[PDB]
Amino acid sequence: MFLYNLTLQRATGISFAIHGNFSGTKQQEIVVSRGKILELLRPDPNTGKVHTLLTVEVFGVIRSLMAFRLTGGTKDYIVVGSDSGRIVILEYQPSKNMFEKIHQETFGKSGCRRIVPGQFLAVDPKGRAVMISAIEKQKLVYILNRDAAARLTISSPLEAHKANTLVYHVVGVDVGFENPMFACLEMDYEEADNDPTGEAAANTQQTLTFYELDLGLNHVVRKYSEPLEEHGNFLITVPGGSDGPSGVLICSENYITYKNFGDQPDIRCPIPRRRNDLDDPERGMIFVCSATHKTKSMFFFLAQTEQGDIFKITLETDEDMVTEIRLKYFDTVPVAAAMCVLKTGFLFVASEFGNHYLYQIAHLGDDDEEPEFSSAMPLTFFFQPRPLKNLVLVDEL
Amino acid sequence: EQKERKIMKLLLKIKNGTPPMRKAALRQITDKAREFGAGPLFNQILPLLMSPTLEDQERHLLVKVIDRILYKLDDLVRPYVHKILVVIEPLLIDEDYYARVEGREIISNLAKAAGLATMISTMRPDIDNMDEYVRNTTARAFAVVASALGIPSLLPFLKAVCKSKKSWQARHTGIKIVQQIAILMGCAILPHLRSLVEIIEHGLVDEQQKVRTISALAIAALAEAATPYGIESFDSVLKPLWKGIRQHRGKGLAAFLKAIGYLIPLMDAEYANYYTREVMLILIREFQSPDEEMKKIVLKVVKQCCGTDGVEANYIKTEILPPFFKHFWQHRMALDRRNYRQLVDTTVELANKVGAAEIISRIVDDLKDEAEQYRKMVMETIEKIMGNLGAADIDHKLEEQLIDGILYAFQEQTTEDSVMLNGFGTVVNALGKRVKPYLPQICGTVLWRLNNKSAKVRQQAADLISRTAVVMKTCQEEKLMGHLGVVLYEYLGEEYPEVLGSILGALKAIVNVIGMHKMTPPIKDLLPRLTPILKNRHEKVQENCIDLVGRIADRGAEYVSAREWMRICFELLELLKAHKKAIRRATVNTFGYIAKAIGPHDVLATLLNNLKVQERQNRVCTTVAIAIVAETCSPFTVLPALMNEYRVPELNVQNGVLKSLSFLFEYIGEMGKDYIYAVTPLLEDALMDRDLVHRQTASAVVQHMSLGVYGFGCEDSLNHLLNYVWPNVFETSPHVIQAVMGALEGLRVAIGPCRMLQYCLQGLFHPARKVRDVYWKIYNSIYIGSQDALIAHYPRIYNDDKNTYIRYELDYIL
Amino acid sequence: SQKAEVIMNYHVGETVLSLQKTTLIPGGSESLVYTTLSGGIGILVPFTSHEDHDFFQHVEMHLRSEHPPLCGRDHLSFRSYYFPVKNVIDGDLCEQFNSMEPNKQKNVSEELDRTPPEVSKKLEDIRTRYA
Amino acid sequence: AKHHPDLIFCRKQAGVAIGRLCEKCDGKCVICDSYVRPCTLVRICDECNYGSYQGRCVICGGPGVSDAYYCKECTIQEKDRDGCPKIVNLGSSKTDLFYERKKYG
Amino acid sequence: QLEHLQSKYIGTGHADTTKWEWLVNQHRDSYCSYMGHFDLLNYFAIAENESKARVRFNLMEKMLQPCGPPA
RNA sequence: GAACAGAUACUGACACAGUCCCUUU
RNA sequence: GUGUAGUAUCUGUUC
Ligand SMILES: [Zn+2]
Ligand SMILES: [Zn+2]
Ligand SMILES: [Zn+2]
Repeated sequence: MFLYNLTLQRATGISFAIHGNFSGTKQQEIVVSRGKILELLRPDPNTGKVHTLLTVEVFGVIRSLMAFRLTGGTKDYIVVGSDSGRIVILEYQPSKNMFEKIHQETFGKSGCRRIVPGQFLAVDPKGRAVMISAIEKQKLVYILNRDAAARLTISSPLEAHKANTLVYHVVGVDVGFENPMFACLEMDYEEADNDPTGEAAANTQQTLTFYELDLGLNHVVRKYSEPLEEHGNFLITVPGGSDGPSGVLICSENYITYKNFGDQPDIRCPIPRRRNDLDDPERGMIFVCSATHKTKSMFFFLAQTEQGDIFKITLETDEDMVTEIRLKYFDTVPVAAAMCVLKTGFLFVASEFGNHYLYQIAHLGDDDEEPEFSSAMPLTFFFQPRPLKNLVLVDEL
Repeated sequence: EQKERKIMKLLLKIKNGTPPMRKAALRQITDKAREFGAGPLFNQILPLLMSPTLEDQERHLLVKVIDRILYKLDDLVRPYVHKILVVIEPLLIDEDYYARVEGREIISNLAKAAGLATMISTMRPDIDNMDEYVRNTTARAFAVVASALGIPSLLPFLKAVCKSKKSWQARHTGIKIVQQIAILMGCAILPHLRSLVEIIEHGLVDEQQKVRTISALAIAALAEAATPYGIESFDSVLKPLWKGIRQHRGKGLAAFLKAIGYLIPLMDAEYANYYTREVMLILIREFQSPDEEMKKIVLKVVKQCCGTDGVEANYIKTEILPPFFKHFWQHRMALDRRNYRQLVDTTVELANKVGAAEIISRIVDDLKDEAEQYRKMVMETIEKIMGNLGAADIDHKLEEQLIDGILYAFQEQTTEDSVMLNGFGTVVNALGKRVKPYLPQICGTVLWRLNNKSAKVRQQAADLISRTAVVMKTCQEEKLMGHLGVVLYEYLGEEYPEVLGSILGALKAIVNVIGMHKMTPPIKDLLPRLTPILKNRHEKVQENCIDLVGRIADRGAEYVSAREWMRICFELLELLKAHKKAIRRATVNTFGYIAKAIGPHDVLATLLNNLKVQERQNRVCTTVAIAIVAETCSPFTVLPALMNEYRVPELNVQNGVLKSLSFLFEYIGEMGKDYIYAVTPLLEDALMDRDLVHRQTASAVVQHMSLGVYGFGCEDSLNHLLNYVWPNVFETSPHVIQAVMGALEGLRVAIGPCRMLQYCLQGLFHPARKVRDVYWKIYNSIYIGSQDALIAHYPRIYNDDKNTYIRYELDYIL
Repeated sequence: SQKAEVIMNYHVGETVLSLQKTTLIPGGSESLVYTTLSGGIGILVPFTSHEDHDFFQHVEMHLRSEHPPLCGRDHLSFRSYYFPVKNVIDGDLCEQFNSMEPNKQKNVSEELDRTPPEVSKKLEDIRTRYA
Repeated sequence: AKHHPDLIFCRKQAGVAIGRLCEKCDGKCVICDSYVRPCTLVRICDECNYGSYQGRCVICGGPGVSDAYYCKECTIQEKDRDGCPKIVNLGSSKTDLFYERKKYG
Repeated sequence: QLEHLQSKYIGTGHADTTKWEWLVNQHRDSYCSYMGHFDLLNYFAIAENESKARVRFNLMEKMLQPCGPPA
């Protein structure tokens, strides 16, 4: 009456995808996280047939996966936040062909809990600190200082626990060698339960606050408080310092907002709509994912909507100020939950359901014939979709 | 009136009589504190407390009852805060650790009960007092109250006081308060460094020397509090300190040097190197200072400077060694204790930094001094260096010189200290196999000192043998080991207890290192001499002999007859009375080994006949011995011999067998799944409401068994026990309540939270109160752990017309 | 009333929407194949002899504490997520034997008094028989 | 630990320091006070390890000569996933014993 | 006196806990569990012809005031 | 079953000689 | 042999 468990096929559903030089060389590789299986795969420009390299089962539920590199190194380190109460930092050895544990710190009970961190992972772009936040009331900050032995070390976690608060999305903000800054969609609900008149959900908006990380005094305290007028869902990182101005984007319903700390006023831009949609006119439109091709010449942001339309956001900004946000129509792809653009024109799209395709950029779409859109044009936007012209299908999974 | 008379009779009952009446009075005052009041109580307590005829016991009882009644009066101790503190402060001002710390939490609790305004109105008048003693104790009290209820509510007052110009007394009081806060909080004031930096910055330029000296010492205190980081906040303090360095001379100069030495290790390497280079001149000029306190300060500064990885090793080696070795090796300062404690620590740090070879070569030449204090000091320095760094940088000549110096120092010894023993052991262990040629000489000296002079250092020689047994084993010799063993054999008849314990420990080390079969004196002859030793009444000899007996039983259970086995068993039956926990643990272990060696019939019966002693201390030890016997033997060969014992009507035997079953289940682990059927009738009998002890023991048994069988799917047998475990929750005894809670927690991981959730759901909303409280406590206990695996087991509750209590997302159908 | 009883419990971590007990390869044995919404397909194989069962149980018990998961998740607690595992042996942990370090493989083979080739053959016999 | 209801743990976020145990607390579990199957290591918060508190026993505060571990029962019960087990209370029994020794010598 | 474990946690009940707060805490925990799991959200995505982002948005702005207004 | 006062037992692998972990104008 | 908490069982007087 005793059974034995066996497996025939492996899970193919893709939830996360992070690009980087995990082997330390100049060939980009893709790390894909399944429901409970961690897989590593790389493409080949000569042939285009993607071959799996590593596949190890984690025996757990993975909720986040990010990669980072030290300020000076050439290796990308994988940080995985799972349902457990600990954070693990991974490394890849091409010779051993196996993931090696490096550091391990525990900060609470295991399992998917409301106040246990592990959902949102925030990593500074330069790679000097990592922030892990929970759904409610719990936030943690780590400082990944390196020692003289050409290795990395982890310090004690910091305290940033705000009482009775909800978190929507956390992403790092480039500062340019000063104290790192983190931005999150802060929200309060204490007054919601204190109103027995049924007037809690209405006129209760969310805020956006910046968290500072002072390396001198080693503490985290709230600095800013910028209430919004819409209900955003997730943020977009923007390169700062030398290449472009530091800031974040605010994806919302039929609107995108650029925000910055200092003397930068808020700027809004309507979302373009397809010609004669076959949907409910009152239905809203949101964004699902984005991309960042941080080329040394210039940087452009990709986007995707519910219908599966790729845009191209270009930041037309001055040295200190910003003039307007220019949008563009790029192509149309099946709905995806996570996508990443690669070098040499390679584009990887991980569809939510069905098959996964790998497109190659043949035409850069530099000032296409179709008119563009910008925030400088007063008053909705319409555009006529066209078949796939900029991208050509070469391989499918 | 009556209340005052009540207080008087209560305090006479507390101070005089047996402890039980004191405990009864404490219980009465705790249960009735809600109506005693504060006015008359304190007006009767304080005059007696302040009297100088107060002893330690009466003071402790008074402060304990005061602490017990602090929480009983939340906001009824405010009018007499000044009268409380004027008496409390002299208690803490004494240089006693316990008294000062206890007064510390007393004042902390008093301030927590009070508020900022109350303490302000209480403690303004004494700010500008003139006496230094009351000023110091008031500053300490201010530090405690500022620690209480947070510093930020107190920082603006410190700023206001220190930003005045009336008199220097207020400024000194404020700076002293900041000093005490910094020295007591530690690293808890890191995010509030500026609140004190801007307070203390202005005081470094005043013409008065006292204020700037205290400001410099405060800066040093803040620097040592924020040792890792804080350079950015302290960057604007360097200039006044440097001007004081090149301006002042004396006590203020010492304070400024201490501050700069504490501040150096808080920054990078280049700046630290430059500042050390700048301060080299002052260090050289003050190396020849006459004052011993100045010597301590300069030694601390040198150690702090050398403790940073920013100065080149070669420059330090070529600069600081000659003058430091010329000046800091004397005897006049070595007479005072703290001076050469600090000197030893500084020399150890310097040796760790620059290296061991040069410093050891320079220092070993001083082993020829006649002074015994100098000899022990240099030996302590050498042993500390050897323990810290190692023995990987010593050549042949230094080895020979060190061995000769150690031998000469050992030739003449008079002080009764084990530091020589520790140093010799550490040095020999560090040497390893390089000490082979000098083994015969040192052993001859050891025996020569062993066999003369009333056998006073025989304990020291035995300690030497125990320490050097491992190195002598690694040196590949057996003849000298045999000589040492036989010598200890005839020298085993010493009457002295400490000497007997030491030689027994030496023999234990010998038998540990050398083979039991190859040991030159036969074991069959050692045991007859060893058995009468067990009857001595000294802790050291008993522990040593029991450990040796356990080792020889574990490793030498082949040449021993049953007669002396029974003899030593009977001896241990009464030896189990030993008060030390280690001796009892060793006795239980050796019972385990002897029961493994011999058939578990006679020893098991002997253990079972020792359950009638009417003493609680040894019954649990016998229970643990029985459990370890059953664990080391076959588990199913002891159960028939223990099940039949329960029918004895005496409660002590039943409690003992239940505890033995609990311990056996705990020790077995995952192999106890087969032995659950036999214990079910005993648990069925035990869970009946006969006595609290039986129920508690049964709950412990259930918890241990459930934890052991976790992960094997034995829910079928464990489910039946819950029906009888559950009704044991309605009791007022803390012990049984804790046992039941632990049993439920242990069963939760093994049966699943669904059963306990179903049990708790019925009584969760009972109209009564106590049942609701206990059900809510159980629900909280099950909710804290494994909260994720609860959404599926949650029931469905129908909603009203107003609110919605139905989760339609789980009703989706595909 | 006549309440039923549970004889097996397991947690795959993925939603299962199909169950069927048939034979995959011709001339095989009745196996319990299942599919999940994630996309993975697995089978359940009953044991034949008690010696194989105890050998596999010992191997799994040793590997649970000798080969911890990469993300530091308690494998026993993860499998016993909602209900304790009953009469089920995880095959993934046993199959992870091949990719282990040679030193640990030698140590576990010495502990089990078996050779690594024998362990690999014993592990692959089930896969060859039921696939 | 459990035998004294007047002792309260620090119960704060753990850091990177390692707890230490003295000679008489060698093989005792920190929480449940057991002697079987040490499995994991004990972590203590930063403020409990500073200055004079470096290298001290978690229970009695003696010199540190042995490490602090957790038994298998605590790991299974997941009671190790909590704050540092350092005892901040001074202990009434120790003070009473010290005062009694002082009075009778 | 040993009750500090149950005082430093969110959602812990007490003696005078009524039905509304318990039910709203249960709903919040259920929504958090829905968000955490991947296949439990894929089931919802397949059941109704929307995307993952829309379901996540609905869950995010459904956690504020569930089970109706308070009383 | 609320109390002002006495006596006898049981439970917590509870503890028992610590000399020092010390500290400014 | 001593001390540190808790619990249980038998008594003087009074509701
Ligand atoms: Zn702590
Ligand atoms: Zn200890
Ligand atoms: Zn334990």
